[PDB]
Amino acid sequence: SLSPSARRVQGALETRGFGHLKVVELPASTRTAKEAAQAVGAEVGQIVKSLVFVGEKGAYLFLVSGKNRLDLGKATRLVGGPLRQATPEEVRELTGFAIGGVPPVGHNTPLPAYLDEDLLGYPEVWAAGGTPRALFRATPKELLALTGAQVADLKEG
Ligand SMILES: Nc1ncnc2c1ncn2[C@@H]1O[C@H](COS(=O)(=O)NC(=O)[C@@H](N)CS)[C@@H](O)[C@H]1O
Repeated sequence: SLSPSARRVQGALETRGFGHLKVVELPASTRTAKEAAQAVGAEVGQIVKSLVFVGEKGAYLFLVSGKNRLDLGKATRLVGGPLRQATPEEVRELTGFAIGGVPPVGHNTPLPAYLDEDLLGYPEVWAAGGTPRALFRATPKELLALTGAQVADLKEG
């Protein structure tokens, strides 16, 4: 059913012990946080954007709520060294997925991660499932368990 990249994310959820979480590849786009929320009837804040930044020693994953903008200054202080937004080419090289479908798991390398503390305000959130049509629902606590992320104030607001 699922396209390869979506199947890759579903396989990662299964491998990590969260096989009860299901990737869906929908009849409406989920490319942007706005479209993803409309596709599943969620508030945009419940959508998880998985953003990749490149640092001096490696890359980092920032899981940001769809209602927030990642503050590069805050991210830089958290990592403790310079950071720059990954180009679409670097996103593909690093994660195995392309912009619009970057998931929080299943990458070529598990990236140290940070979770936007506002995601903890929702009982369930939806993260990308590997493609611009794929999402999976999970509780914020399950997302933390899946990524090992550290909770942080990431937003510009
Ligand atoms: N040209 C680009 N170069 C680098 N980053 C980009 C580019 N275009 C978009 N992005 C980044 O990728 C983000 C879009 O991916 S996202 O926020 O994680 N959202 C999604 O993947 C949706 N599927 C909802 S789950 C944009 O908000 C932006 O931070």
